[PDB]
Amino acid sequence: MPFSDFVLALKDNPYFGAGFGLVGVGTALAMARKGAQLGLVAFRRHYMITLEVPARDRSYAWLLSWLTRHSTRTQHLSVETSYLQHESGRISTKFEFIPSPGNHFIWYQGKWIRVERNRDMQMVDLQTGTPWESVTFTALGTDRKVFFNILEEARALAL
Amino acid sequence: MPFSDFVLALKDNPYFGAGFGLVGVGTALAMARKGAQLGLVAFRRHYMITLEVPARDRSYAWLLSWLTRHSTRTQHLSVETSYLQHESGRISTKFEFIPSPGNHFIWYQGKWIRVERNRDMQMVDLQTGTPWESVTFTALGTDRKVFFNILEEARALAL
Repeated sequence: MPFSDFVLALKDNPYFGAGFGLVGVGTALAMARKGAQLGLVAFRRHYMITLEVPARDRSYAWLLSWLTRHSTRTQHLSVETSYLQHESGRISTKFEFIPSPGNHFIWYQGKWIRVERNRDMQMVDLQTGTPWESVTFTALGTDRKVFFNILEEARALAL
Repeated sequence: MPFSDFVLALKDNPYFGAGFGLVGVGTALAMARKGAQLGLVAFRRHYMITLEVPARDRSYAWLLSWLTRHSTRTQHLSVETSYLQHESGRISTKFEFIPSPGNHFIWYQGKWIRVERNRDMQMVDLQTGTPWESVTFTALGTDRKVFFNILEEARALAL
């Protein structure tokens, strides 16, 4: 009766049935969420192109300058000041404007490219003393030539 | 009656029975989840082959270059720039493209190998100043010769 009676009695308990149904619904929802995450990951892997550039690499500044030139009207941006006090008290200053951290959208060729400048606010880079930053380019398609052309243009502009 | 009456009275309480059944169902689900995790661990231990290469080891760069050569059409990738300003103002630049962090799939011999380049965003390596990175190769089977051949090919390509 600890097992035989309880198993059969709970079969006629509306509260127990409702609880079991709710638990099943929650489990199905969790499985659906996991499947949605897996599907998004697969879609990103098989139908998107990405280029991740860390701040350590020198292409970071070149790409940012190319972005700030190509997209003249960027509502969100940051500022980089070049200050140099030469001997004899000669001060040289110049404001270079750079895309701000966050999400930006540009139009290159006939593709909409999503630019992500993220600044991980967790550690500090030991070789620079600045937080770890990176820039990521995301686009729809399976051709990597767009990023190659963008990098080549940025390098040519920098040089 | 604090114990005798309460024990017998709760035996005829539909709400108490439903609650006990729900608690038992939850406990069974937790045991099932733990057993599933244990089974996955055992399956990984007894039917998979893995090779973990930390960023500190020199085989990391060789394996990444071998990957970027073998899989020419990698939609997801990162960039490594070799910049050297020689004396007399001579600037040498070259873009080396490397697989991006995440999951990648390659086809070597007749096996599908899962490549995992993970960048643990928690600490920073003291000897480099970069976050701790590693590459992991996973495949189905019990033969380690595939990874040995891959490492040998990467070393030969590097040298």
